[PDB]
Amino acid sequence: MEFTEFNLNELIREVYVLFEEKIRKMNIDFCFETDNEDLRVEADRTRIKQVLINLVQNAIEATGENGKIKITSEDMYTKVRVSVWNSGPPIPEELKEKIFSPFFTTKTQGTGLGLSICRKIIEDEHGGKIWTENRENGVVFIFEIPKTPEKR
Ligand SMILES: Nc1ncnc2c1ncn2[C@@H]1O[C@H](COP(=O)(O)OP(=O)(O)O)[C@@H](O)[C@H]1O
Ligand SMILES: [Mg+2]
Repeated sequence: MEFTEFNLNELIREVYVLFEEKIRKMNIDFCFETDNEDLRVEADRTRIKQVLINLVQNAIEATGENGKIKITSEDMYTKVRVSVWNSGPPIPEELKEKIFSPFFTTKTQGTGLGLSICRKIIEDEHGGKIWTENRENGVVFIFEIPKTPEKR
């Protein structure tokens, strides 16, 4: 795998632009917030981009027409945090780990791979954490990665 230094917010922009047309067609309200424009990490850019894509795809599918999506990025000094929130029904306790299992899906033509791929990339590849909470009238997926891979 290739690791590079890049601005994580520029990557989020790239993912927004990828989805921009779907978001418009579905009349989804998309919101973005950051506490540091210059959110630089050393990470596997293609794979982190894939995490963002998988989460944003799930958010669109969960929120549906006229829904709402918010992405927040936060500089936490030795690590960065990205949150992808959508308005929609909550995830029950009994599924909060199961949703990350390969092939688990509640969708008719679901792969059930989006989140298992996310977990592999964030946790195994980057040494980070990914989890979900129910917040407001919706669901947030949060990941954190170190700004630089942790020296052994
Ligand atoms: N934003 C979300 N809100 C509610 N449920 C979600 C969300 N994202 C994922 N899920 C649940 O996690 C399951 C697994 O997601 P994923 O691994 O991406 O597979 P797929 O999208 O193909 O079902 C989904 O089928 C859904 O039940
Ligand atoms: Mg998915």
